[PDB]
Amino acid sequence: SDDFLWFEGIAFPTMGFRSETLRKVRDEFVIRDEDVIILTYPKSGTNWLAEILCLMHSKGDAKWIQSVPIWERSPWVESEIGYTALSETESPRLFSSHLPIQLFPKSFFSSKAKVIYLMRNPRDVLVSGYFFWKNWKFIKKPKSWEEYFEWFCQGTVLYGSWFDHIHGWMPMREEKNFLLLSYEELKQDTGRTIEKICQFLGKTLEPEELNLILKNSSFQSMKENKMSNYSLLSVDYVVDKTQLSGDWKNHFTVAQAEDFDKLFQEKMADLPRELFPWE
Ligand SMILES: C[C@]12CC[C@H](O)C[C@@H]1CC[C@@H]1[C@@H]2CC[C@]2(C)C(=O)CC[C@@H]12
Repeated sequence: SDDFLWFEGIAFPTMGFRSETLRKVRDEFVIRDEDVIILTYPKSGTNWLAEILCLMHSKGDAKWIQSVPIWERSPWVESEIGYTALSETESPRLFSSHLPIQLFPKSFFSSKAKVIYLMRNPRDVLVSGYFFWKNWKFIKKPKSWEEYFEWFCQGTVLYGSWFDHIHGWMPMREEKNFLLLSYEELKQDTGRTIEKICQFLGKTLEPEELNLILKNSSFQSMKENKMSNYSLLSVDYVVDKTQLSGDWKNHFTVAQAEDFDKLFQEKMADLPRELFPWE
């Protein structure tokens, strides 16, 4: 039946989600000014950012971060457990969300809460997305990477158009409660970033703590996490236990990348070029 949980014109996973809830989230859910949400189009960096911040509160000690699945560390409001937990939870609070602007709880535009929106080069999101979602149980699947490429360049995928999703919050980049990051700068120099974060979030830590943090927060340490990699995720969620590679240039065919360039051009043309590190 459909193969996707359609809500408000947007594809959602069947398992672990619920329309009533996606609504119990927009015209019902209550956001506090002392809340933290990592805003991300799926497969853009959430897990990392999540760990980083998680490290903040733990001030380096990766003990916690290690023995707790991220969905628990930073729940997804939109999701059942996410909502279920988030609500029966004490403040302050931190959570993730892939929701496009228009689906985000209205109670946020009133409050002053702090939201971080880590944006990532779409081409790499397309790839990572592909492999990941093709191994996700109970949802339409592309018969071919050429097909997934088609789906993505039209939005016809989970959580809608990445273009859309971006165009949606960019106009909100200037608020004092919205910090816009990007994959590039989170990798090409994890230092700055962490600064802007603790800064924007309004926090400081010992030097020997910012030390311990930096350690457990660089790519390696990250792409080596048995939590930030899901690991022990119900086999019902994934089609293959092992699947649990490469840069978008190792995946985009020359024509594709080409077509995809005329795409970003036309589509993003109404925005500041400076807005995208990646070429
Ligand atoms: C797909 C995803 C949100 C899009 C992410 O960047 C990839 C994440 C994998 C783990 C999923 C999560 C949505 C909510 C789920 C379904 C849960 O509640 C437990 C497993 C969770």
